[PDB]
Amino acid sequence: MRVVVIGAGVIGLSTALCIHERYHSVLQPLDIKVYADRFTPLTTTDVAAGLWQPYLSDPNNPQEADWSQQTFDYLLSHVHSPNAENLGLFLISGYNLFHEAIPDPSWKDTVLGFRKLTPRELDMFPDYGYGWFHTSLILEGKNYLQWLTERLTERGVKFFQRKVESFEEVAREGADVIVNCTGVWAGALQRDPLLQPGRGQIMKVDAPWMKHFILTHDPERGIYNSPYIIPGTQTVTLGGIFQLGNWSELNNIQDHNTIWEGCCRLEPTLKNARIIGERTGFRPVRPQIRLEREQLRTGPSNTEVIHNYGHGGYGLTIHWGCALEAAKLFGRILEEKKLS
Amino acid sequence: MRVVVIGAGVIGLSTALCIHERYHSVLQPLDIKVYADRFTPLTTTDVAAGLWQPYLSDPNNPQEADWSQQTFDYLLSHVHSPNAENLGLFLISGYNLFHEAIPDPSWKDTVLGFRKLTPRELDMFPDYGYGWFHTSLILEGKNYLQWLTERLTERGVKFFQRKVESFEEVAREGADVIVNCTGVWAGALQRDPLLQPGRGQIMKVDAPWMKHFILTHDPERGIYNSPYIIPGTQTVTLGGIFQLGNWSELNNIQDHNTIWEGCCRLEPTLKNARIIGERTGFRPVRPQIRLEREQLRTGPSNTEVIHNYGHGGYGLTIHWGCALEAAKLFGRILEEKKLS
Ligand SMILES: Cc1cc2nc3c(=O)[nH]c(=O)nc-3n(C[C@H](O)[C@H](O)[C@H](O)COP(=O)(O)OP(=O)(O)OC[C@H]3O[C@@H](n4cnc5c(N)ncnc54)[C@H](O)[C@@H]3O)c2cc1C
Ligand SMILES: Cc1cc2nc3c(=O)[nH]c(=O)nc-3n(C[C@H](O)[C@H](O)[C@H](O)COP(=O)(O)OP(=O)(O)OC[C@H]3O[C@@H](n4cnc5c(N)ncnc54)[C@H](O)[C@@H]3O)c2cc1C
Ligand SMILES: Nc1ccccc1C(=O)O
Ligand SMILES: Nc1ccccc1C(=O)O
Repeated sequence: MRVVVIGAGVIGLSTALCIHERYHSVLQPLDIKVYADRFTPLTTTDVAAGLWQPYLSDPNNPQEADWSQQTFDYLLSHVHSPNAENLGLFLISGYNLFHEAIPDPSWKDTVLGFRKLTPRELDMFPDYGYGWFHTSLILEGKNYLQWLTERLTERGVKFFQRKVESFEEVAREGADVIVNCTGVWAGALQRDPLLQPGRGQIMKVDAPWMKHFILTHDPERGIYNSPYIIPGTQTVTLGGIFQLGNWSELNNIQDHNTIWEGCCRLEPTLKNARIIGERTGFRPVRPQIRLEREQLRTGPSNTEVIHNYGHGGYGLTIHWGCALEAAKLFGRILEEKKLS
Repeated sequence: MRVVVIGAGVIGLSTALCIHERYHSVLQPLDIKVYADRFTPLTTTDVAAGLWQPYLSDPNNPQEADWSQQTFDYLLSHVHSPNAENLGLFLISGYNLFHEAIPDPSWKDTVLGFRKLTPRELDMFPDYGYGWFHTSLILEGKNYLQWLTERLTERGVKFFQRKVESFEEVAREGADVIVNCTGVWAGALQRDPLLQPGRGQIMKVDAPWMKHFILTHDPERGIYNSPYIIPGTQTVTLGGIFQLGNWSELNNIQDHNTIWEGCCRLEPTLKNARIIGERTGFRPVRPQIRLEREQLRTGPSNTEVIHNYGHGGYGLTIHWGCALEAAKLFGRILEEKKLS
């Protein structure tokens, strides 16, 4: 059986590994291949800080809460392993800050030690009057992609750089299954009007003394459109931009100013930080993740497509649960083709 | 009025600053001079991680509980100030780990969001069944010493490098008040059987992924004699060594192995960290801090001595309350000389 995974971000790579880790034994030849037009450092995944944190509001598909819970348990059980440094994984605590009181998130029991802030803590942030504190995880995109690439490579998975024009292009050349993990670009392979870019711009700064994350939220400006500071392993991420439907992959000087002014006000110690660089990325925004089978009938025998895209601002937060689900659907295909 | 401060660690310098800040406007010839045998890089302060945390068990002098509170509030009010970086001051959270239930310490309401560890947090630590979590502060000794020196310079305090044989010697040269801040070496000037060296050895490691402090405690082995990991601004401090009476200012290979093996069991990710260096210091251990006046009968007249030493393993934690106390005592000497 021939498998073609399109996409080399966290979704593409993690899905390919799961599939292989779960079916390499039971299957005759299991030939897996990855096609992507962009790799390891030029993907959306690369731009992400890698904070584990779902949206505050409840998901449209309750199944998404499980996928996140599963990703958190997976990562947590590997956090104190000697290899964690290479994945870019570690424990991190921090603030969520609000102007007004708001209900507890549904994930409050997934994170470590969830609590509300205390008056003395709130005094440090004059502009905010309510908030949370908890311990979570960071999975740094760049590093995790590299780790996944190495794991897959020693599993004899082959990588090809190419832009796919259509599913048929791939089916025509021999694929039995196609796993579609194309992110914000999925619309180019099949009409999906529900799918939109949530453009975001972030800054890398050098401020080793920052040990906590600080996320702020403001309903007037919307999700991830208010200042945030996220320490990485070497560098610190500064953000605050979420523009729906903007496809411009270019650092905008005015957005740069919004980041810098917003973050310095939150944390004045940043005034003396060193700016290492800036990048722009596209959040695959969709009312819910498209994780489903589609059979592509092409005359005699047809080929199987598994869609896995539309993880918006929570692809790292949820990837692993999604990969198991994709692996689960792949399994259904095997028994249908009678090969359990 | 000629003042002589002996000692250029955290106690000497801070005390110097307060006295100068509090009385320069009400005294016409207020002359201050610091004498020290060792400066800014080679003091015990330089070797301290700079974590704010008192001893678990209550202080002998209850006044010490207050001096700690004052220091914490002082430092807290300065954390989000643009200059905090210079001082090496910042917020940090972390774990205190025990093998059994232990009572809440006095200082539970001083630190930010104190709470007990939850079962899931304890699962990350196999050898420990109880613990706390909270947010505290780091004052990097090396950096603060450097800051203090700059403040004193611009205020016109003069520094001299010389080892003082006796108070008598200093009184002879015309000093009206001697401020005695001589650390563990205080007994060389005046017999003090209660003061003993608490030798300590630390390791600087590069492990930027460490965002929390981890302190372990073992009742058998004693205070600061179990592994600990404390992230600094650029570097991570590994320790776990407290030996009473030992005067050897030399790194011990066995002590080294003890630090390293203990800290790797606790946090396996360190196995991959690169070692920068290693230093030894002496905690000025005393049943309680000596902070008091003593009239020294030297000739026809008599010179005032303010002692301020014996801060054990909480010199950084407590330095600011102490310095204000020493300034308070300085105020009395002034009313009595009729010059208030
Ligand atoms: C600024 C920012 C910060 C973020 N922070 C976080 C965070 O802290 N935590 C979190 O959980 N999530 C975060 N996210 C979201 C997360 O990064 C994304 O949801 C995640 O990267 C999506 O995975 P993926 O599908 O993008 O893989 P992708 O990045 O989409 O991989 C895409 C690959 O597929 C290829 N491709 C696309 N179309 C085709 C085609 N037609 N033919 C061939 N190849 C194609 C591309 O060349 C590319 O190489 C953040 C996003 C942004 C923008
Ligand atoms: C390994 C380690 C880690 C620590 N970590 C922390 C921590 O995380 N938090 C915390 O609060 N505390 C900590 N401490 C405790 C803290 O470091 C000390 O209590 C503090 O440094 C004491 O200040 P000081 O009196 O030592 O100044 P000192 O370091 O003692 O300065 C003394 C100066 O006086 C001079 N002097 C002495 N005698 C004479 C003389 N006769 N003539 C002339 N000059 C003389 C010396 O040359 C020296 O320069 C730690 C200690 C150690 C050892
Ligand atoms: N996904 C996120 C998680 C935390 C902070 C920012 C983002 C962001 O997408 O900008
Ligand atoms: N004063 C301290 C605070 C925290 C951890 C260790 C120490 C120490 O003296 O070794």
